[PDB]
Amino acid sequence: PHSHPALTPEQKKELSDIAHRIVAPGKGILAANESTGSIAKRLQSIGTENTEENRRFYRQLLLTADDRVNPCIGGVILFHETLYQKADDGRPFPQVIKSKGGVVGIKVDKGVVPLAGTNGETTTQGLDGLSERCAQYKKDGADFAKWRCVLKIGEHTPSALAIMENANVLARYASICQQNGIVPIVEPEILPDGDHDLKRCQYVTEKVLAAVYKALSDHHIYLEGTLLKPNMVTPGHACTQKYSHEEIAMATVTALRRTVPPAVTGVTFLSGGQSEEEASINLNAINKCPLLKPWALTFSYGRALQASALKAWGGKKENLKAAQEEYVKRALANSLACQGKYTPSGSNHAY
Amino acid sequence: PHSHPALTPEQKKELSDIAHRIVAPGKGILAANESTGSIAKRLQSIGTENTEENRRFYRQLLLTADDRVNPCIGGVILFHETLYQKADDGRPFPQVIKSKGGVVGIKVDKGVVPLAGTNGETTTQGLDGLSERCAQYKKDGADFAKWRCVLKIGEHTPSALAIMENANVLARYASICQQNGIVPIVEPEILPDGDHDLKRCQYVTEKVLAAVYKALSDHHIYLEGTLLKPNMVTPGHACTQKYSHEEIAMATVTALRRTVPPAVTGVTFLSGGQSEEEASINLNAINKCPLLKPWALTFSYGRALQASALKAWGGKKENLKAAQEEYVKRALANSLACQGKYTPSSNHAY
Amino acid sequence: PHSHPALTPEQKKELSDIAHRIVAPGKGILAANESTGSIAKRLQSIGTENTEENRRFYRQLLLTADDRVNPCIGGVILFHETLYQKADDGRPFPQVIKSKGGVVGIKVDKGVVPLAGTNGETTTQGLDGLSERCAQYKKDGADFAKWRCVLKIGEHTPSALAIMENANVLARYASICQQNGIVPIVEPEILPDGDHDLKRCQYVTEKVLAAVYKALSDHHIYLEGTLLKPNMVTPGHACTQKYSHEEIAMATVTALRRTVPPAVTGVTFLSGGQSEEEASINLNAINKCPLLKPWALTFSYGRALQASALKAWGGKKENLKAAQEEYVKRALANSLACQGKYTPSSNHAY
Amino acid sequence: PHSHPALTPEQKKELSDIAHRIVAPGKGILAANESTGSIAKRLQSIGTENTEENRRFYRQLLLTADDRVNPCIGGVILFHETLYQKADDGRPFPQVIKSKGGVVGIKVDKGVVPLAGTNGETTTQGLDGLSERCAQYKKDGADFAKWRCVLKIGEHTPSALAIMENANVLARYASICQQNGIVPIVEPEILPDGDHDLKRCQYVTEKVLAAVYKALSDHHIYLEGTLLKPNMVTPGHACTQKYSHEEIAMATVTALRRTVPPAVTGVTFLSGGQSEEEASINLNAINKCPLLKPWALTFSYGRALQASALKAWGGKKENLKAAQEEYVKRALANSLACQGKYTPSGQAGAAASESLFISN
Repeated sequence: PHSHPALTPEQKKELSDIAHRIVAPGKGILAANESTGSIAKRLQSIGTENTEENRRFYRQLLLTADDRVNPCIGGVILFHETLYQKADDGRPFPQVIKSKGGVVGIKVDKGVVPLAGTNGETTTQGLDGLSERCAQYKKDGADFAKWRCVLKIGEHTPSALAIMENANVLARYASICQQNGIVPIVEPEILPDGDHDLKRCQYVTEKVLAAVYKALSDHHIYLEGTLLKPNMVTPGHACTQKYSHEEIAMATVTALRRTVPPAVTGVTFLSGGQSEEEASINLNAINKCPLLKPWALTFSYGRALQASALKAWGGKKENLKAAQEEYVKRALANSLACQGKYTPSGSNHAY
Repeated sequence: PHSHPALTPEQKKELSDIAHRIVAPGKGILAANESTGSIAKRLQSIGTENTEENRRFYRQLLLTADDRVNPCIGGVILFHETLYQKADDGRPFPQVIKSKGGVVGIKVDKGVVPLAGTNGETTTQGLDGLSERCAQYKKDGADFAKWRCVLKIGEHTPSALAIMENANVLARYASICQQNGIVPIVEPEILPDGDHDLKRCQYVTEKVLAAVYKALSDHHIYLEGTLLKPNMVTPGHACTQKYSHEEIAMATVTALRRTVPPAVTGVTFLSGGQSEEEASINLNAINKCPLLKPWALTFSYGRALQASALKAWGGKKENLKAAQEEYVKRALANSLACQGKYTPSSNHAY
Repeated sequence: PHSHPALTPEQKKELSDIAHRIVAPGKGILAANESTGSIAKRLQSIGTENTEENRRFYRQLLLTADDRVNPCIGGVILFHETLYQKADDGRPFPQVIKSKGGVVGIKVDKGVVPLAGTNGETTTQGLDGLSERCAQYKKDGADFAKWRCVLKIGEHTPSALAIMENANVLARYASICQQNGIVPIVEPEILPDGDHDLKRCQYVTEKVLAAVYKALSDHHIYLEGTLLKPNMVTPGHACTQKYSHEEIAMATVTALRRTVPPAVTGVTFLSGGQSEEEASINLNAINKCPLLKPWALTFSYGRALQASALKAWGGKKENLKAAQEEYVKRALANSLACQGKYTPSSNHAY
Repeated sequence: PHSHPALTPEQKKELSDIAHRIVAPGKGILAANESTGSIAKRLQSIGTENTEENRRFYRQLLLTADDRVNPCIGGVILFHETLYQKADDGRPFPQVIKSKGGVVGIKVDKGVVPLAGTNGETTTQGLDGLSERCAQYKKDGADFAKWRCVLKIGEHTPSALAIMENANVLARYASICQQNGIVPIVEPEILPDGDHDLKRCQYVTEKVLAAVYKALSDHHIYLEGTLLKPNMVTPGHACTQKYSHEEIAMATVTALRRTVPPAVTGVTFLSGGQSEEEASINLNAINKCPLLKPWALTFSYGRALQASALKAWGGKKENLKAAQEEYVKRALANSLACQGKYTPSGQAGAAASESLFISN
């Protein structure tokens, strides 16, 4: 019942200011933190060798897009490797990102691990030496981080243990980050896999987020200095019943309104497999939803921002312009979407 | 991880509509649910015998004030006895309240009890047969209820047990209420007793509300069909350090923003021993706080709406008009306060 | 992190002494606490009008059984009504029970209530005014009490809410009891209904008991002054796989060993629908189980001690001695069973 | 509410068999898993240079004591470095340990880290890549592991958060260990630091253990395949009120009886700064405590088994036999203590009476 301030007023101000700049009106996040193993399949989808130079060239392609993306990109999440690479002109990538008005982010978790005694459920590791890593990343230009936990809707999942454990590890990660001037993006992703319907996803999301915020509270997390990266509430991939973007928006916004304290600076949705256009339309519908929303509702897209660019590039240098144009187009669409101003041209009691 | 809908879309609508009517813009709650015991000292101070007729008369005095209070009062909380009494014109009090555009509320808890193994901490009882009681109160005109839990800031309080237990019982009470079409006002009051400062009260308030909402989630409570009746965040009653109404407002709004989901329809502050003017001024500063507030921030005052009316009445029938006049003045003042339109005459530090 | 003794050394000794007397070697509990409604079916099966007189006579029949039951019965659980009734010779039933060497117990819960948002799950009510009731019961002869929570094994049950809520209410009941010199029998019954197998029951029993004891710890419960009344670990009633009594014993003892602290004075198993002979044979196997058991493993049988007696009686006073003989036989059988001396004539797999 | 067996019957048998061998009647654990930074002051006190060779030598001194310790030592906890060192004869230490009938253990936690927002409280790290580390350690001779969590008694500690977080990480560590055939020793140490009395320590120990076992249940831990390494229940090191060995034993056994499920195979007490003689005497009293104890109550001493040895060695190779003799003496005494058959005479020596307490 006694307070022992985890953060000073100055530390809180820095964390809060960073969080707000990332999700400022019209801005979202480019999630380009795919690891070597993760970026492997993506590079082969266009028949390109998975070398460090090709990964540098590709990341450079996205980060050096023209000034049209500047007002669209509030932040860029990078993988460790990319944080220390440089553009052709010799500029460190984080410098490139900042010069264009973006805040630099760094993925810091070390992947999921199986939870014994569960039906294929996992938790996420990466807390060991995390404080030292955050201190170093901060010094090297990063101001926010990302940690991904994965939950799955199934027969007996997410289980009580999976929910409690993932919620608890996120809080620890958030706690260590804030001690080092790093704004933590809390990502409790509920996979869309399965034949469950919209209300099932909404129910689970509601229970997951309630657990997440109780954990953050127990660990004394400064919410104004954090961001939330949740899945949108949608039916399962194999769901037979069809839903409109308006229903997906209502279910998503309702789930958030029932669990996310208004103190949380912003919600940056993951695209989780949605097509580029689908992810944009949904985000737009979410922002159009006729319910009060006390936090910024924007994007933190990986696939939803890179699909076309990757394809347009094909691993050929001559395609650089064509590839960047594709990325710029998605950046613009989503910039409008997080403001509910997107257009193809450019009963809540039932929830 | 499986849903078994506690409420149908129809029941949700009913609860949500009720909650919104109670806290509609510029409206607040008159808490006149004092038991014979708590009202005892009130009437005693004014040398008035605590009879059933005197209590009926006094309640009548408040409930029948002129229409000027209509836009100020969204709801009135009554004690069992009063829910079944009638005004001089034969009109039962619930009807009197409704005809004035107010929703009828009923106190349902059965008081605090001691938690063994704690330093004077308590939990609250009253769950036994609560479902049948709610169904009957609903039939008799009540659309919302009140249940009060009490927590205290001390050397070792509130303890983990007290927070968890009080949070859990509030959830049980809320669950049973919603099953009977009654909007539950969740009241986790943290007493102002003690010499702790503003930051301490904010800390404890944040921890208690986080516990309350996690409990309500575990029990499948429909937040849109509930109201929150918390203490404002203020320094202890005996704190040597002094603060401004703006600091109290900032502390209060910050604590709420960090713990109360936007889905909660409204927050109805208890006065907790504050003077009538102080309660209105703080409520005003709260609504003027330069932070986003996704819920109505109004009042559910007992003492802060009756202090002057009770003294003006003095137990004399010929002082009826004068007594009501004082109540109206406080109703008007607070109606303006919950909108930030009342005039008596660096948030990172929180 | 700071202690505020819920009990004094004297209060502890009293509770521990009572708890130990009830489960002394060779002794068990006769659960005769059926309410008018729960005993209705039983009386109907024998075409006997459910009147206070017939109930009084039936209870008298059991309580006045000959001295052979004395070393078999350490305690007797009564329903409120019976605690205040007298034998034909005028002796109050509590006095009759005590004159035969038994401790008097009383049921104090007020039945189960539905938990909104769950698949037919429940919690139990009865805390309101419990302290006052316990003090009164203590004064009137009772030294221990019983409170029944009910959980069910199903596709989604018991849920996290049900397990948590039932464990918490059991802890509240336990605390209140100990504050009044009453030994609480904690009964978290997991129904045998369903087609689940033995390992499913064991898993669920382990999870429920782990929850029960964490709750008792959180509420500062003096374990040495309590008793546990759990279900034995068995397959569901509709399960098609067959098991031996040795397997039921191994699963039951393994589950208890993994969750019940050694400090718990005793485990008094409910018969939960098992026949008289089955309940005795299982209790026997449980006591002969190779594993080390730090607590007494006896009975707290209702149906398993009355089946044959109720039938031999048929509501006919002429069958008094025939009926009592049946009860006496089961009392003797179970006394031997709780010692592993009854005869009707790879633990890593758990 | 549905089961998904974390372990097969075979895995359970292997884990249970290991746990029982470590705490078999009369047997205890030698805790020699001090890190270079930890064993630094130890070697410093005896003017011994903290080199890898000196550490290797000192560990060999303990591990190669004569056969009299065989019946006394059920297990030996080692530090990563030592697990891969060899004795003068070329034999890997794990083999030396096994040849003497002991089980090899390995310390796997990566130390304590501060819990933000608390009054100097910590949690412990070391879960990253623990699964792979355990599989490797297993292949290299280790059959059990140790992970240390540290809690402190104070005005506001241990806090609800510290208790919950530490109990949770211990459970994660135990879950990963059991998945790799490694028996985890759960160590939730409540420091003796402070002026609190006996009942205060008992109260805190009871709350901490209840939290630890609830977490272990939540994480589906096989208790029979685990060991508990707790602090004995004693007054604070600065407490004015004095207590007898019988009272300490009573408080300790009572705390354990109210929280530790009978399924737990054994409790291996940490000496926590107690002198060698004090640790042995208390363990003896604990085993003679009248109350029923469904689990083996033995030792897992670090300081309490090495105090006299270190002093007798002094870094001098010529004092090998002298040093080992002191170790053997403490091992024999504790072997009897964990059987409630220890009765000091007066020859222990001033080194076995010195307070091995170290503030934090």
